[PDB]
Amino acid sequence: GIVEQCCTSICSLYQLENYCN
Amino acid sequence: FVNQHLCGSHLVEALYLVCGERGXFYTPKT
Repeated sequence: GIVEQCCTSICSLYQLENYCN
Repeated sequence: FVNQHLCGSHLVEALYLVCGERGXFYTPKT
């Protein structure tokens, strides 16, 4: 999930915006 | 913005800031 994906690898604003949907 | 790894409160605020919306509405769906 999002917490693993963005804490184990980089998340830009262009990646983070997808997870608001 | 600048590229970084993000966790917990830092992560939930960063996705709220790009989205411009809170989520977690009346009768939560996620």
